[PDB]
Amino acid sequence: AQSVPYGVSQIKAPALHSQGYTGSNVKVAVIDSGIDSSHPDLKVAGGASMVPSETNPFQDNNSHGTHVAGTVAALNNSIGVLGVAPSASLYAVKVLGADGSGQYSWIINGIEWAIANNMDVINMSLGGPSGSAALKAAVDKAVASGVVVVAAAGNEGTSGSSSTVGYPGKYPSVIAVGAVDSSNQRASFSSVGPELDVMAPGVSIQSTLPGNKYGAYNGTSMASPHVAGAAALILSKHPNWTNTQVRSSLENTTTKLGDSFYYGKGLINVQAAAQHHHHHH
Amino acid sequence: KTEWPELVGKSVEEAKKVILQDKPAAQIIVLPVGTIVTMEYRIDAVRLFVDRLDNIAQVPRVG
Ligand SMILES: [Ca+2]
Ligand code: NA
Repeated sequence: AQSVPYGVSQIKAPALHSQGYTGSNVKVAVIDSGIDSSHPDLKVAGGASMVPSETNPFQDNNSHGTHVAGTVAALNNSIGVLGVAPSASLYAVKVLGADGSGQYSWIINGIEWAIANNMDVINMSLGGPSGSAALKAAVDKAVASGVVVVAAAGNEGTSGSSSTVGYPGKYPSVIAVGAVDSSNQRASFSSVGPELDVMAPGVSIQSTLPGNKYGAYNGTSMASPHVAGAAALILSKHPNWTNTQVRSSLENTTTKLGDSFYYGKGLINVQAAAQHHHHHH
Repeated sequence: KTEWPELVGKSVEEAKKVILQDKPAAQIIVLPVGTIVTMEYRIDAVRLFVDRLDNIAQVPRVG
């Protein structure tokens, strides 16, 4: 039997599924550590590796990219879990090696590959404390090109009144996503700051792991693909909406939680986002 | 204890030793500072970011 992880229900993805929208024909690049394409609960449509010593993007030697991918798009069938956008065209854009790290130029080359390959959505469950002009230029170019770009806010927690959102989430063109649990409480590790845009579930998130496994992970890495997946649902229902419109639809329909420094606009609600008229619940 | 700001500017070797005294079961990974990394939160892990001289270049923390 398939299970629906609590986070997929929490953002109201099943309302879109019941309307008949599952992310079909929407291309989502998981820019990450690769995706294990042999997992029976995933279907990987293509991809490319920018990691010079790990040239197969369909081999995930870390496990992280495969978990993220399952939250985006685990298949709708009778096994495993169900992704937010289970019909999405999933692309493994491997820019992180086994140890979970990548050079800036690797990430940038993956963002470039996603633009050149007409990806509709990028998920980047990744980050660091410093930016670069060239990283900023890559994400800005992807957005200018029409791509919805979503990233983890970071797991730096709080630091008095300072922003702790990392890059690339900290860039204005990228949607930065923080993590809540099943009661909508901010996870203690979740980064904070005026750059925090929206929240999604990122505590004890069950998803696919390499070698035909499943497991519960924690992080703003787990929150970000709920939002990438949501963008794919919205696009499958409104294939002409621009990235601009998809981003505002998600921002404008959140369930407001606490102060925006800690929670941004609140929890995404993809049911409300995918209506024509938007308001917060 | 989940952050070690006093280790910034120390050798990677001394950092590992200190962190393992405070958290003997820690899963330590050493990475280059100025790289981008996955944003899962692993309560058992400490990532140490080193500069090109193998000294700690970022406050180590759990995650
Ligand atoms: Ca499934
Ligand atoms: Na941002």
